[PDB]
Amino acid sequence: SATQSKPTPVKPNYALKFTLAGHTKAVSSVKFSPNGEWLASSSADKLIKIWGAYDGKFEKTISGHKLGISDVAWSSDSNLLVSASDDKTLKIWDVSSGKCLKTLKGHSNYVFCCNFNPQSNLIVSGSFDESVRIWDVKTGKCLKTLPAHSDPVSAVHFNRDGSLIVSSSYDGLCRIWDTASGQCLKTLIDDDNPPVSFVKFSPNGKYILAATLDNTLKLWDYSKGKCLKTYTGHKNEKYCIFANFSVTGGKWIVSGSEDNLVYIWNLQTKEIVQKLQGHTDVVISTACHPTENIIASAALENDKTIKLWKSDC
Amino acid sequence: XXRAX
Repeated sequence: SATQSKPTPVKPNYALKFTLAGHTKAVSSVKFSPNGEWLASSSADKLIKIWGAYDGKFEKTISGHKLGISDVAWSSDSNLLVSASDDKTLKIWDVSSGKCLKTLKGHSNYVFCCNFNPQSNLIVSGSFDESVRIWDVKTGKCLKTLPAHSDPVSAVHFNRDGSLIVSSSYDGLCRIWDTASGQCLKTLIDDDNPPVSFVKFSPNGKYILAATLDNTLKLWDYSKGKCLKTYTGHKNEKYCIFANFSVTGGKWIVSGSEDNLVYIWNLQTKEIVQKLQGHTDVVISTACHPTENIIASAALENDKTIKLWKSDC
Repeated sequence: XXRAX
């Protein structure tokens, strides 16, 4: 019919726009600045690099850790980074100067994961030492050490008002903690206990997205303690791969994979809607831009690059 | 890195 029309898309169309080269070892983590201007990457090369979020242009390198870095995170005002290193420290960095403002000492094994709270007066960290620590940004002092888990802590994240922390561990547990007291409010267990390799709150703080080392991502209503959605089809049995909620266009779940692809699922239907091809190693980290339909992905030692992908929806 | 193997 002459009246036939192009249907509204139900899948995104992310396509490769830039490849960001510069790290000399595996990339561990990429994060967009909350103001949308920048991407920060961390690496096994002991460096943090800053890149333009829209143009992919290298901006600067931030150096000082003695061993490789597993995670980096931005303050709410996009002025600070925190990094988590095998050197058993975190460092707080002034992005504009590249100077280390504070070194957060106390963990007794690799620091693996870190995040600021929304207010950005606190940092939470998780370590191979099985603890979660909460740190004062201003003084760099450890405020609390939580006996969080019985195996390495893979992820830590504050909810949207900073009142809760979620943590995950190789022990197979996800725990929710009260920030102000450090008391455990909930432990999510189910059927089994495969290592939980990643967790974060949904942007509305009502769900948690959790990855397990059995090739599965799950969306949990933690208040009810019930699994609402399961996402499969990717490969994830070995590495602590980040996952994300994409909320700028269609509502997707995004994750890396051990088959060197970025997977995108429809959050509601659980259908794989795109697989992004081009990396030549495990895609360890993905991040979604806060306002534009842009994904950053980063890969391990056979690749060492960051890719920026852009979609119309 | 610990995360990269």
